[PDB]
Amino acid sequence: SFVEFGRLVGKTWEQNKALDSGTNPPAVEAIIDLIKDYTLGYKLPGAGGGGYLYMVAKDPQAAVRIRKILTENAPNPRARFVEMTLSDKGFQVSRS
Amino acid sequence: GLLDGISNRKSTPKLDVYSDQIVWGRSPVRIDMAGGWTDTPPYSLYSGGNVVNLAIELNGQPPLQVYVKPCKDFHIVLRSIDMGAMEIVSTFDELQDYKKIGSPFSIPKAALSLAGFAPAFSAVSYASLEEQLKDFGAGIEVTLLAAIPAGSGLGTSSILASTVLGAINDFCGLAWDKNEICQRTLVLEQLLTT
Amino acid sequence: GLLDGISNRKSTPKLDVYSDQIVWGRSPVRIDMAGGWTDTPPYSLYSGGNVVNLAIELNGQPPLQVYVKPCKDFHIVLRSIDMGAMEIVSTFDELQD
Repeated sequence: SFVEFGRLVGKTWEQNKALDSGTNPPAVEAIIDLIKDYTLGYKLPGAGGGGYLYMVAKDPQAAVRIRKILTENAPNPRARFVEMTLSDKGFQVSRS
Repeated sequence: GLLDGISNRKSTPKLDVYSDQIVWGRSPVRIDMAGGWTDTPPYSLYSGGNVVNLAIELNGQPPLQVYVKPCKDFHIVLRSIDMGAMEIVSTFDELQDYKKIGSPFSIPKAALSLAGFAPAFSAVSYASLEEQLKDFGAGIEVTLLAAIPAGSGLGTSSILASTVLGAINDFCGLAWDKNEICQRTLVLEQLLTT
Repeated sequence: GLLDGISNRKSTPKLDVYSDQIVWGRSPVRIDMAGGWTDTPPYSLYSGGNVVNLAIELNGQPPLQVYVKPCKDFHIVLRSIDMGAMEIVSTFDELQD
């Protein structure tokens, strides 16, 4: 269930905010409010406090919309999308 | 309290690669989907933790990388790409100086200690790090890269420790599996009092 | 003789990454299937060369790797993993040595 997955990601964000008030500074909240209507859910990875924002778009069109919105309204010169892909390898090791 | 077999877990590292070979270990980061914080002591000790998470590469690359190669000199060289630094460890005392001022190498030092290059974790007793490395066949050169800074929330520090542990595992023929690598990582972070 | 635009080929390098970003380049090696040596001057200059070759990774890894990152100090630091060495280049004279 993709919709339930996104909603539960949002709930994890809510739980983390309830555990730590400093995880969601007002700038992160403004970034969120910019695109919250196009997501099933979102959260910061780990302890949070800023850094990276994980978003579950409702559909590919919503993801394109989110990219466009955050690109045309960057909160600072350093913000940028990072392409993430699930790793089917985990830790790898090899020899020359 | 968290120390379990953190004192008596002995290893016998042996040079398991050829003289001109380099070991490359690499790992992605992670995003925790749910249950974060429940793995944190002492609550995890009270009731156990549940965490759903997954491994992810960023921009098509594993952000944690480690290179291990034999060294002509019988010491340990540590290089950091992300911190742009280098350090020479020649003695057991230097290897276990985890809180050395200004050193960004506490993680690989603890990892090499757990692999059996510190006396408390070595099955064989050695007079010095130099003598252990002479019996080993060479010194060790470890280059580290954390392409994502610690405190980013993507698991950089723990995963980097695990990557160093896995590279050293392959380099020293310790025959650890991934689960044992993660457990040794837990032990490592307890050594560093994270 | 081989110098062509090797003197007047001008570039304008600009820092194109963010301050905390690291660039990772990597390449496999190659095996030449046929025509090796025909690309070697001056014979290649006499008649041109033909070479069939392909790129190959060894043990599932690209054997050639390079990391480039910004530096707080305004010099160039060079590190070699395979040679285990480091060098600081501060001047044009040192860079071209």
